[PDB]
Amino acid sequence: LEAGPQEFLAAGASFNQVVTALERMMTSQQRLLSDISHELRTPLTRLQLGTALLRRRSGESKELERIETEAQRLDSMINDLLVMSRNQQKNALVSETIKANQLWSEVLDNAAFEAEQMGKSLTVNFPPGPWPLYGNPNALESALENIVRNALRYSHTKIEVGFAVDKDGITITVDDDGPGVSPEDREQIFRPFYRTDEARDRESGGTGLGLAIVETAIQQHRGWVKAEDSPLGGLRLVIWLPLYK
Amino acid sequence: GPQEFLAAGASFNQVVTALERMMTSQQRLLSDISHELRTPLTRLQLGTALLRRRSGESKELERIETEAQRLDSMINDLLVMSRNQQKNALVSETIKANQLWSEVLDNAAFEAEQMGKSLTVNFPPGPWPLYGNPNALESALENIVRNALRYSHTKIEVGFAVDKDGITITVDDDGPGVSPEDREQIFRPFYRTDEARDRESGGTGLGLAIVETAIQQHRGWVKAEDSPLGGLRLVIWLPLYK
Ligand SMILES: Nc1ncnc2c1ncn2[C@@H]1O[C@H](COP(=O)(O)OP(=O)(O)NP(=O)(O)O)[C@@H](O)[C@H]1O
Ligand SMILES: Nc1ncnc2c1ncn2[C@@H]1O[C@H](COP(=O)(O)OP(=O)(O)NP(=O)(O)O)[C@@H](O)[C@H]1O
Ligand SMILES: [Mg+2]
Ligand SMILES: [Mg+2]
Repeated sequence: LEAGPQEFLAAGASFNQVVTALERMMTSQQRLLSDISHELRTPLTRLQLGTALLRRRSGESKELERIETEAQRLDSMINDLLVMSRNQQKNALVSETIKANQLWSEVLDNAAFEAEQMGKSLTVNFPPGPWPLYGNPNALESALENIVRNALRYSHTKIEVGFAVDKDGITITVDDDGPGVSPEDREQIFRPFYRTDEARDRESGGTGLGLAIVETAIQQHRGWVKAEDSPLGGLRLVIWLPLYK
Repeated sequence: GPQEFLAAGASFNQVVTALERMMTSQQRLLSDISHELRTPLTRLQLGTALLRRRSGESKELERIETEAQRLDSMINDLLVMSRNQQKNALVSETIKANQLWSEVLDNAAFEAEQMGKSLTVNFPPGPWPLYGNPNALESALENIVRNALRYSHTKIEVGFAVDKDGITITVDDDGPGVSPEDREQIFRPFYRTDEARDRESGGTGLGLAIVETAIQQHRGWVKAEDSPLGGLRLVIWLPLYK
């Protein structure tokens, strides 16, 4: 009931208070991570001046090449971590009651514009309705956007999005006709910085935070995410989220 | 009583796993990012080790190794404080100003030397007692002097002053200033002036936000002013310890 307490503040309090206290925790977690990310950049710049000065004095080396490319990996990862941190900030975390159609229509309309430009096709098999959800709108927008933007990239010609409602919740299914993901990699694709060796060769995306942002948002929103085989031949991503009443 | 828990027409068992997954989601993300950052660093460190084996010790290699060691500690912090953020940031120890900021200043001189610029410490910190989080206060000065190294044209100056009440750190640069209007704005998170957004396309704007936060949490103050050197003056004031 106190000053800076857990969700175990849940003992007595309403569900609503319970999630705002979680957001209180989350906002500081996001501040910790963005603060550590920002600071990691400075020993890295100094380290990089060190490698530069060494290459000047004793020239190129197998060992120096390793140190330089590892330092470069770190730089990219820290950059995408701050790109995320920038975005997750910029909007206070406030869970509100929001209707599925309002929440995701803009995402889908913008995805259609992007697809049109790429020369690919986006089909919405069944659109979202005024289905009541409870959560942070920006996190859930981002959750769908990451999944459809990934699909616009890895698809060969077509993308498909499909909504389904029930007394218990909403089921969002995204499909692509591009290459899939081997069944083994389907569990790992949700890990931060996990890219398949096939996508690592492409070099047209971030360090691999997209699906990590997705898994986190959806679990925090009392739902689930799954990667499956798509009937279109590529990847199927299924989001399930509960209904609020 | 008040609004109880509702996910769907689900079992208590499903309610508890949903609840566990919901609350531990951000912790797990942060510990997973820490593990993933650690592996290129461990590789980097084996590279430095293999180089020291082949061509021995060097001033340059020593720099690479100590900077790699700084990274290791911060990656460890992310992991350690991921789980418990209980009441935000709550650790503090007694530290002396000279110990706290000497490394920052020595490293700033190395960076300045590389940039072709000059750093002058008009008066250095002494054994002046402070009480707070050392990393926050290190970072607080480092951000201000690293800012001064970037935006200065040729010179940077750092000056310490002590009194019965507190410590006053003054940082100056001969580069462009900041219009009086933007001087309040510059401390906001992810904010950069339109002048810096031209010089460098976009970029982070967390530096002075980390500064304002750390100094306020440590019961002090920060100020942006006109510098006698023609650029920007940043003044940190922090209280002394009982
Ligand atoms: N539709 C898809 N088709 C094929 N592979 C995919 C698809 N979506 C995701 N993946 C794989 O899953 C990995 C992790 O997804 P993700 O987190 O979005 O990384 P990313 O898209 O490459 N980069 P980023 O999202 O910008 O950080 C990718 O690197 C791919 O290997
Ligand atoms: N010493 C300085 N001289 C001139 N302008 C400055 C100085 N320090 C900060 N500024 C301005 O204030 C803005 C915000 O400061 P800051 O938070 O440190 O961001 P940043 O230096 O651009 N990036 P970063 O510190 O790496 O996150 C900068 O983008 C500059 O426009
Ligand atoms: Mg992605
Ligand atoms: Mg800065």
